[PDB]
Amino acid sequence: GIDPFTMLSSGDLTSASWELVVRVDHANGEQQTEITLRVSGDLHIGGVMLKLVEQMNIAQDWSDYALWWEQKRCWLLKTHWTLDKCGVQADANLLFTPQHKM
Repeated sequence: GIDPFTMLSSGDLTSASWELVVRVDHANGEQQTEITLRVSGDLHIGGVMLKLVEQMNIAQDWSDYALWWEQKRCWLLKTHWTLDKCGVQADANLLFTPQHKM
């Protein structure tokens, strides 16, 4: 037997990797950067956050950066959670903007 449907664990691996467009909204209002990362869903938010910074590679202080979900109006602060766990997939637009610390 052995089926990939029974309550996970022996079902889904990571084959489902979809490209997510993240629009980087720079907190200075200088420019927006459209970065496309192909994620496997099992990628946790914190990892995506790091990849954005690496993609632009800009010499400015990202005092406090995170993801802004446009279609839900919410800040991704569940970095310990995955994309699939949060519920954010390629069907949604994702904005990367610094919450600019306190």
